[PDB]
Amino acid sequence: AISKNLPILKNHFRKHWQERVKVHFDQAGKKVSRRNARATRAAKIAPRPLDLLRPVVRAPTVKYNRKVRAGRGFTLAEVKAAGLTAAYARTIGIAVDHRRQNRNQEIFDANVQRLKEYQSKIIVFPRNGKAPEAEQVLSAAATFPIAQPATDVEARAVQDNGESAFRTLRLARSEKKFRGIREKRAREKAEAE
Amino acid sequence: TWRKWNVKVNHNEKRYATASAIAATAVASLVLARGHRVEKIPEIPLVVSTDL
Amino acid sequence: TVKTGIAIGLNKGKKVTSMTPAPKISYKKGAASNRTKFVRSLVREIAGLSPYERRLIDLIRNSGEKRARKVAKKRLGSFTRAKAKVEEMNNIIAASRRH
Amino acid sequence: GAYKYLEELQRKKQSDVLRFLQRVRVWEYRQKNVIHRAARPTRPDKARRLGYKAKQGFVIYRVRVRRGNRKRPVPKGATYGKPTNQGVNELKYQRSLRATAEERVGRRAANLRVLNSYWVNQDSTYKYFEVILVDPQHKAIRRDARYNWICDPVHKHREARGLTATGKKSRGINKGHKFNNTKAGRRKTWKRQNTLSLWRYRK
Amino acid sequence: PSRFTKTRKHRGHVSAGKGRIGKHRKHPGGRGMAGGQHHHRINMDKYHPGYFGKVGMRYFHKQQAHFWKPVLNLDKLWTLIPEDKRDQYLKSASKETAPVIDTLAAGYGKILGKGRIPNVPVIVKARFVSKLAEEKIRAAGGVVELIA
RNA sequence: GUUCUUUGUAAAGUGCCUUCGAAGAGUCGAGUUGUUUGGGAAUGCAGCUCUAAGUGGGUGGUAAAUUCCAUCUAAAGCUAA
RNA sequence: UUGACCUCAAAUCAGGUAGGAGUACCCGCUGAACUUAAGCAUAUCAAUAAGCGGAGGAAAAGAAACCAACCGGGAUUGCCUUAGUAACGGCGAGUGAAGCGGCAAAAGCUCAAAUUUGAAAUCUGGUACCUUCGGUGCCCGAGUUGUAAUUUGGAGAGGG
Repeated sequence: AISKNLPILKNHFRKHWQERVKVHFDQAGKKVSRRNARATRAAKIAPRPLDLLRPVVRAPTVKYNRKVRAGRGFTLAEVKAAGLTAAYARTIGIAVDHRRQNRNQEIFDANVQRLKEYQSKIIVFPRNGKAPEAEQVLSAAATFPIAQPATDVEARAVQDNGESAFRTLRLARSEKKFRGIREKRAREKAEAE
Repeated sequence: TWRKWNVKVNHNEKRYATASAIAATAVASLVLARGHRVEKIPEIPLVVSTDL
Repeated sequence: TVKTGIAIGLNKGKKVTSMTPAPKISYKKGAASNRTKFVRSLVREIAGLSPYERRLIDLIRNSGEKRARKVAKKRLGSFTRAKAKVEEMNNIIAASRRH
Repeated sequence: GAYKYLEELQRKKQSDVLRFLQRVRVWEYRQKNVIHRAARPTRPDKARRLGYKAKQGFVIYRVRVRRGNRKRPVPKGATYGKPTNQGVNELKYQRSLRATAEERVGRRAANLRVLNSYWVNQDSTYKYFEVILVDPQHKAIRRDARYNWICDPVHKHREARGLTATGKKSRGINKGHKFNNTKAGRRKTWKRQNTLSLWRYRK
Repeated sequence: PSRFTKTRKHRGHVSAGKGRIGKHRKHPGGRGMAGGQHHHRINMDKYHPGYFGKVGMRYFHKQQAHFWKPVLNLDKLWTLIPEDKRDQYLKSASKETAPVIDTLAAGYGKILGKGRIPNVPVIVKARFVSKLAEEKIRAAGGVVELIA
């Protein structure tokens, strides 16, 4: 059973796995269905852009915090800052997320400017039925793409103030480690006299 | 049914053979040996007008 | 919290212009009303005390509050609910035979 | 509004006024049948916050069930297996007693739909529950679009599939890491992670 | 291709390459990792040292993204700069026009001092740096700006 | 695309100031027992026992006390792809 | 004596509804052993087969008492990945997720908790008529032990 040097394998096939094997033969078949579903939908949702406009959002989790990402909705405070109501915005194609807030000015002003550019690129048709048709653009994300912000510039000047860039890391890590016991030093001697 | 049917091929190697197959449509040494009857034609490659 | 701009330390993180957004109304689920204060006071005057609450008030007056919290922690779930119930029992006897 | 006063009063279950009514009502409910029709809800404020309305088509039933554990049948105590499965007297019946009360009512009144249920009284041997039932064939429920969703046939025997309030609690359907095993269905989640997914171009 | 297998070459031979005394059976020595401490110990030790037992401390609910810190040596430090602009910074080494390299955008967490860099002032923006990685950068006239 | 009916001193949306702002109980939670889970001083569930609070409560993957912070608003319900 | 109210009955009362089949897929209950560990009892097979109850064209889940510790994400589901990883286990055999990230698809909502109190404004049924998946009028009944309207926390209401 164990011989002839080999890495120890962990193959989880001790149950009735053959009864639950799913082979995706319909990968080509379902792809045609999605394109067919997208085509028959767009005719029913005449010339709306087939998707709602979604804001720019910074990811959590520092592995991903350096990137911006398309979010869910335009953050009710942002909708009022753009000059329209939330209930009206949902009928124009502006997705609204009521459960998220704004604690970043750069993200807030980018989303407000995103909404201003959207209202300047739409043709809202009256309820009467005049219909001056405005032949469909199939994507609202390809028209207003998500772009990474420009943090810094290409070239600057060398500013060497003399902090060595590593003692700062060693000191900051040390003062956090010994923060808790040093507040007790200020408490064990404050009670004197 | 879960036998392997489709075979994965590297994209660069897939284009490598396609470029070699276009270069196989060069001088009729390969074309005559491939069974095509191209002895009494002007030249290889044959370039015709766009009106086709 | 003002960030320091470095990846470690106490206030680690990039410096960002804060916005102090509007507080949510769902956060104010603790304080209910003046009317709910009126109703809850009326029901306790009607329903009176419960059998375990009668034992607690007989231990605060006799065996102090330290031993009463031990019984309240055994009766109620956690120790934090015991401290709030004993102080609640304290206000009943402070309004019973003080003045 | 008087419903605020009853709601606060119903939480004083060990007060003298409630425990006297508890002892009187536990006797009255025991003299009647196991399943019997209730003319009006015992707790109007508890019923109306569970979806009950005071009009034609809303029916209240009172049902009692036997308390305790579930004894495995296993005649003469023999299980014929490993010693890990020899327990007979400490099995706990993963469905709640309130769910059993709903299921017994839903078989007697098979023409109705179970909406919700609530605890009314209990003793050593019996736990008493009151179940709210609606009539899907009554025109007051077929109209009044706030309640016509129950008439659409996907809601047939909700309490028999664990779709009620006590049914989803027993199935553990909530959000978060504490319900990773049971948040989209225990058998569907297990089948999802025990399925060997193979594509045309093997990954 | 089954036509290139040794089963086709074993047609006509009785034992099919399994021997007449061995008599190939279902599981002569057990199933899977059976007997790693009883009759496969000579194979477990000698080619798998350390398999049995525990050494470390447990870590409940480990998130691998918490320990995300890709390293970038001082070897390259310039593939992050596009090749078109790389040469015009190398032959024009001077301050007040030092290139700013944000290693975080490239997908790196810590800078390590393995390689040797040309004597060009370079502005580096990184989350973490090694001790002597900073020394080689400062010796070339550059600085490291700590970011988050 | 056309056509017939005016719903209505109706309904709806937005600004400022002022007073309020009701929100689910044998339930949460706790002990114990059984079962279950990768969940490990106890993940979920259920039986029994105890039984809440209102600037409160739950959660923050090691049990406890103390002091903060962050995050949601349970014990009611509907809904396409 | 008479007329109500409450509760509980009766009728081949007026009008309806439930059963059974199918059950590939779905929602639950119940629940093994062969087998593996070269024995075997925990474990494994397996939260599986068999048994039982209940649906649909999908079902279920679903608009956070969530994930997170971040420069914060933002209903549910599925795929790729996380990952054979954290962890569990005679720490043996074996078992084994989840957050982030990319994509498919995208949709949000309302009851309880309020005095309409200058008017129960609500609804079933019967009957008559009509443009009949219903509408109008009239008459009994349901209902104040609360049916409508307004409000659902993202708020909102009383007011000016």
